[PDB]
Amino acid sequence: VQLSGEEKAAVLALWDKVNEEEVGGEALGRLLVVYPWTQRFFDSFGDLSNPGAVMGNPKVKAHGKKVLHSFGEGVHHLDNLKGTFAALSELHCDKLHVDPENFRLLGNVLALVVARHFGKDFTPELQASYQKVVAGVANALAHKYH
Amino acid sequence: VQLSGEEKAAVLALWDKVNEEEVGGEALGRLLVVYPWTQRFFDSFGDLSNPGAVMGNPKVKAHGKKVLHSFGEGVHHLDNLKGTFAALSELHCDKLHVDPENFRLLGNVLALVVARHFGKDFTPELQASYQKVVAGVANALAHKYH
Amino acid sequence: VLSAADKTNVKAAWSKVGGHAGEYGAEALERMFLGFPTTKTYFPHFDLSHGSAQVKAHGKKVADGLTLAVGHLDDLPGALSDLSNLHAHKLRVDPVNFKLLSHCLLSTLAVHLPNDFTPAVHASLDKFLSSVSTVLTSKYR
Amino acid sequence: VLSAADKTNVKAAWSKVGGHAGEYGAEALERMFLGFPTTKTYFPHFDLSHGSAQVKAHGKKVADGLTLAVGHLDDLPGALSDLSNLHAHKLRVDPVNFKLLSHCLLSTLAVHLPNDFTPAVHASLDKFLSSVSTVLTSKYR
Ligand code: HEM
Ligand code: HEM
Ligand code: HEM
Ligand code: HEM
Repeated sequence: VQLSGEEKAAVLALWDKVNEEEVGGEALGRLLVVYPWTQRFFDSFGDLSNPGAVMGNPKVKAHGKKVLHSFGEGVHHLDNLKGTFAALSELHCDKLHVDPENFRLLGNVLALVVARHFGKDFTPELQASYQKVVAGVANALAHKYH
Repeated sequence: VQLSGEEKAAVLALWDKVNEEEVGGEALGRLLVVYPWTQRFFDSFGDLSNPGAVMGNPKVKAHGKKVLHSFGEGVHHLDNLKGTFAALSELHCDKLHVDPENFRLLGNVLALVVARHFGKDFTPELQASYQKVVAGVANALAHKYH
Repeated sequence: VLSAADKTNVKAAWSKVGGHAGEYGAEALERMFLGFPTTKTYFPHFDLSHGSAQVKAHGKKVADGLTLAVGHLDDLPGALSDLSNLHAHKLRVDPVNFKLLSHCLLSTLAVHLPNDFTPAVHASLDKFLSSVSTVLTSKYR
Repeated sequence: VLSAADKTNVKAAWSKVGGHAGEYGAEALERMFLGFPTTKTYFPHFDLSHGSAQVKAHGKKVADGLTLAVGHLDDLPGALSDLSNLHAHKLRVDPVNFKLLSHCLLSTLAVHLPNDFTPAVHASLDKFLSSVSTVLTSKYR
């Protein structure tokens, strides 16, 4: 992963226009519907039991947003990631009890929420560069677990 | 993985005395018995169909040895691995057609051939340091696939 | 395993795809080729590029593959006896890449089907693609 | 799936372990804790150290768990209905760590059993530990 100066202009260019909303909460809602054993770190919230309403859900939509916003600091600092993420890697271990498998799981889903938002604008060419990014993030986040 | 100056003296100290024989071929034979879909890169040889004889097998025992010998240059250069392995990473892709999943698979097996050779001498303490090494090797080997 | 609702959610989705099964299946083949470098290894004979009628020809016998998997969904083991005695004896394609292809089919998918790829559906489509996965994978050890 | 020979190779091995099942199972629990940092996360309540009678107490109800899995090996689904309605509803332990525990039990294993852990056996022991894995894992989606 010593990505084209380029695939950045792109992995960046596509990113610009994640109207950071609809999008984060859909990654969010799509994850607790599909891989339902992640509803575990999240009865912190409400009604996650019929998907009309995980989606229908505000605390998710809010959580949703915050996860995506903090992913974006990643996209814009894709050089020395491990650094950007270091504190939340440090926080997601000793505070949060998150199956770091659940990170790789949320990128796979994201790269699918993304795939769906773009359609024909989300390629081959581009999916390879985001599958390059997502795993990058997951492994900077996947860090200081001891 | 910025391992104790120490767990080296150990991950090294335990290594010294891989009588590099019995051992490499057992990792070898144990891999094509257990995960039998790796017999694929290997009708290059002979009779791999009843395990008495994968074991019973010279071309394996030879292959066995060569894989372990080239793992040892790894153990003794565990700093900048990615470097040591770079050429064989480069060779195992464009020449060899190896499922790089089959590397992670052979470390897991090794750390088991090792576990069996030591018994009570192969700890907790020590298994953590070899599960630290094996994955290290697999990911330096796992490199320049494009 | 697959609820009535699973067998269902799956049918809407596999009948939107229609006569586009191997149009999609070939562009799912491609992105795996694309996204994972790693998998192109069970393919050194194939012309991998945007061109590859070795990939579309290939990418047809796959979706041909999943079209008839929706249909014989009660008895998936029986429908796939051969096409998994094939994956096991011969091809010996490691049970790991199956998850990478299912995610390359899944996404695929999303793109040609945005409206109808709801999420009660991305969840039944993921169950089907894993079961298919598990069947193909079975005759190993 | 499991050949007669599988159901067999498995029995020699699970009767060498004997009254050491939860002696081994607790020192397999430990090395997962050890080798994978990652898994200690489904355990923030437990005193993880060499001491942990929370781990041996824990590490007993597991091997207790696999002792009775050798016995009801024809019908694994039925024997494990509860102890997997448990892994799925409540614990919701991700189906990934199962492979890390099976390899921490597998190795384990090797160490107390060098002579009898032949390899026609490391292969039947790996089939059993995966099936167990798959059963526990089932009641998910
Ligand atoms: C791209 C992946 C991830 C990123 C960048 C991310 C980011 C964040 C951020 C910035 C916070 C706020 C913490 C603070 O105020 O300092 C947070 C909280 C949290 N995250 Fe993560 N996260 C990721 C993945 C995950 C996953 C996959 C899970 C669970 C499946 C998870 C579970 C939690 C929980 C439970 C909280 C706290 C929510 C609460 O207060 O109830 N995270 N995350
Ligand atoms: C620790 C893991 C690995 C190491 C360090 C390693 C090392 C080596 C070395 C040094 C060679 C000799 C090539 C030369 O002369 O330059 C070789 C050859 C080869 N390796 Fe690897 N190897 C690893 C894993 C694997 C795995 C897991 C597979 C297959 C499952 C594999 C398949 C092959 C094959 C087929 C050859 C050629 C044998 C022949 O000439 O027929 N290797 N390896
Ligand atoms: C949806 C998943 C799977 C299905 C339905 C499936 C189905 C098929 C079918 C129908 C064929 C053609 C059989 C024929 O030649 O008569 C085939 C061939 C083959 N498949 Fe699979 N497959 C799946 C997954 C995989 C994966 C993920 C890979 C590789 C990582 C793979 C690699 C191969 C290879 C190498 C062939 C040989 C075709 C040739 O000679 O070029 N398959 N598959
Ligand atoms: C051989 C594999 C598995 C078997 C046979 C098994 C069996 C069991 C059994 C018998 C219990 C005790 C039930 C009781 O409290 O009445 C239990 C509890 C539990 N298991 Fe599993 N298990 C397996 C794998 C896993 C894995 C790999 C993990 C974690 C990664 C895990 C995490 C837990 C947790 C967190 C509990 C709760 C116990 C407590 O409250 O401390 N299990 N398991």
